[PDB]
Amino acid sequence: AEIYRKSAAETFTQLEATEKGLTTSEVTKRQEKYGFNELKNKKKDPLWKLFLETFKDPMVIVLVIAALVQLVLGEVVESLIIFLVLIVNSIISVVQTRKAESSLDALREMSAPVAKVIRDGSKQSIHARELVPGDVVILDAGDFVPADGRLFESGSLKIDEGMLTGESEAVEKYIDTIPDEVGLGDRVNMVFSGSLVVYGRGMFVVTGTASETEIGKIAGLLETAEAKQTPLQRKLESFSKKLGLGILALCVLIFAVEAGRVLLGDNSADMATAILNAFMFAVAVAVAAIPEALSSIVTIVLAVGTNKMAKQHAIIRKLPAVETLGSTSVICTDKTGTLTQNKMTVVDYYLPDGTKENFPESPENWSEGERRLIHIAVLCNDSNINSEGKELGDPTEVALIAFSNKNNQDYNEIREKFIREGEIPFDSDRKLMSTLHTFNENKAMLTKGGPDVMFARCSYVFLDGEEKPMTEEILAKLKETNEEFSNQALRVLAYGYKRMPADTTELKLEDEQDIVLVGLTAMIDPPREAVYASIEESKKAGIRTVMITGDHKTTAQAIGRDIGLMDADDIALTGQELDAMPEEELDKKLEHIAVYARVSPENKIRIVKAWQKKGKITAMTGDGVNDAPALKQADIGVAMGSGTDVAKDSAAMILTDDNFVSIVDAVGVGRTVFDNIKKSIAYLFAGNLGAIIAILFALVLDWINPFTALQLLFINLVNDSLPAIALGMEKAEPDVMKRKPRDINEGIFAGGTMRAVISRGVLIGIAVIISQYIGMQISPEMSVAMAFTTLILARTLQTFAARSNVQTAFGAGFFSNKYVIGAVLLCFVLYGITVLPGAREIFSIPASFGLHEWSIAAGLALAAVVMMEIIKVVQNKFFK
Ligand SMILES: [Ca+2]
Ligand SMILES: [Mg+2]
Repeated sequence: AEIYRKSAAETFTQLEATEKGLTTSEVTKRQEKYGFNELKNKKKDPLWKLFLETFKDPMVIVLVIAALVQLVLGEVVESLIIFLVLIVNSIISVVQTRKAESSLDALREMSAPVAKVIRDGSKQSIHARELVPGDVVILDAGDFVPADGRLFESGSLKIDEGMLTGESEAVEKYIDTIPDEVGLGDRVNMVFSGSLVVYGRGMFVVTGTASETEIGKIAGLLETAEAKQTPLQRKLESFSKKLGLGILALCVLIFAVEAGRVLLGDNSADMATAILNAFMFAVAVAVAAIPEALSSIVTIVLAVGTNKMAKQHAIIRKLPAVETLGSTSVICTDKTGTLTQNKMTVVDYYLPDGTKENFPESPENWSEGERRLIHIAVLCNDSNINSEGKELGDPTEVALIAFSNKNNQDYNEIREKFIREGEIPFDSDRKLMSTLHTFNENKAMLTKGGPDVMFARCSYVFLDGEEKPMTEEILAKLKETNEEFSNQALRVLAYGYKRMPADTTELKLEDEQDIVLVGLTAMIDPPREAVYASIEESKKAGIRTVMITGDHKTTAQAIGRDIGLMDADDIALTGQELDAMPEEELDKKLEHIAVYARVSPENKIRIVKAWQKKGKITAMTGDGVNDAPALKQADIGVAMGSGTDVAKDSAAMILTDDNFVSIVDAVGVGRTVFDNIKKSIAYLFAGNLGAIIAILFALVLDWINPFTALQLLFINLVNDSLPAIALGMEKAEPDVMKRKPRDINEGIFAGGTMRAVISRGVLIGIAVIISQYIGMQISPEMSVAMAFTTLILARTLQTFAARSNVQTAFGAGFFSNKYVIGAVLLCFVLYGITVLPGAREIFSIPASFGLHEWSIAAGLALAAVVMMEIIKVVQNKFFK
């Protein structure tokens, strides 16, 4: 910016320096007033018990204190079960919040940038945190540029600038003083901090050592510190406490028979302490109706979803948001590095004949000119693939070796067969590089370069025999094949094989005369193969996708056509067009275009804001600083595993393997988490209402109260904590995909839940009431005890089809979930122990043998379940 307009000498006039040396007379002083290089002193678990952290949501811990004031004066009377159920619920929550695995990789991402620099006229390797403005620092293909600056020494230099602004192909570097560019960085020819150099030699004056750097300026947009809530943070419990509190208001009128409420004589003049019993039954009813475990359910169902992503090399942070990827509808992407592999690979070879479209593997089934094209493509390289595959050197030569890997013929054998006989390394001004080798013991000249440069020098072409191209019908074919490749946006390279006569001396600068052309190699950064299926899965899932990248438009059109995103009927859209019209018309054209090219990091904010503004939950995936603002403005951010540490820290999802199908897997676990969180609470809410109507029906006819305070705590202990948690582990529901993303305008009150729990609660109420009326034969220990066991049996047995709203409890239901089987078994045996313990016998004193009517009561409980079963048939029938 601007620095480019002035020369390399005028730029340092403002910034005190001599471009060389910079003794400590200023370095030891002005660096402090200038500030330090690093921005990392910005933005960067206690777990003493961490159960207090869970003790901050609306609780019953204050309510349970009132239990002691009534439980005192009796050694066996005291009931601490309500106190101890909640602490156990927190214990499982905190241990499942730990997940036996922390948000690791926190120690993995270490920058530790080092720069080889000249201080006080001496050669050293000073830490990048100590670079001073105006400093003279050399560059090589073993590190990256540590600070923004202006180049002084220029030759055979290009850098991988695409990490911060998004050109897949590297940009060349040379000294220039063109003032009339924009300043994005695609042509400024200025070193931008953090960018990896390709190869060559670099030596530049360090202009900016501060947050003023372009990478630091990107963090200036990150500096806004945008903190928001989670889309599921809306709390229906706030309405539930209103309903629960209202029941308590009616509950003090439930015990209207008391002398203080009956307004009648014939009873004790004093109100007879039954208020405490009424108050005891009131809070016990209230704590039964209160979905206390619902808050604990949220943590457990989310933690396992994060744990499942940990086995897919998709470790994530910010646990409370994993269903967001399940609820998204539009996905923002980022061409460079995010879809492409950030590794240039040759995908199409063309020869003037070019008979074969796929390069044959075994050389025995090759073509005639294919050998020469490979030989020049393996010998005219400056890279090397070591025993691990380090790909040291320029990426284009790595693609040539990658081509040599396709045929299984390693480049090392040919490089060993003909080591070298002298060569002219590539220089920026003359885009050519020629290497001399031996063919059938005869010295041969091999030169490679740009397409049009060779088309000016393609004085011969050989595929079966060397001959003049007559500058027509073959040179035109080179023009049309170069043109279509440019239409495909491929950095096509042309290769030539010249017959050096007999003994060859050193190759002079002008030896590429009468160079016989071999063929053309077309290379382009290809998208990862994982994104092919990831789109067909997303396309059928009703999740729209848009690609945004600051690369050139021609590349943006080529990709997407290979992915299916491009409409193939309209031109792509560029960032400058957004400014041409108001943002409301941008919303109009937002849905009729899916590719955006040449967009600033701020241009990503406006589009991602518009997607959020239209009510669709958006997600941003990318690598590099050119994506950090969009990640935060998106309520869910996905950082590529190979991106800059700025991107990984800013976003909320990391894919260490750099896989892309994990996003679909993260979508699926997010959808299942929402269904589990929408069904686990549906089960407890439905059964809790069944208890309410049981009390309510006894009110209208003033039946004996059908429940006892000690058992309300017990049913809650066994049908509000364990079964709810187990249902949160519900198997992968049938076709969790193929469903359009859940509408964010609808809460848990959607038809799928309310139109089911309402019927579910009524069926419970009918069952328990029948038990009371059947139990009306004897009021004590028969009318009140018989109803308790039916509710416990009915409540814990209807979980069979509360496991899934699609799969039948028996037709498609099995012991698929060991958690629900264990929870069902544990609550069953625990109740079975406590019905015939021989020590307590809340049931009638005759227990475990006077079961002749316990069968019908148990059968009555199953009758509701089988009547609940036909509701499943109703779900699967046409009557819906
Ligand atoms: Ca409860
Ligand atoms: Mg990128």
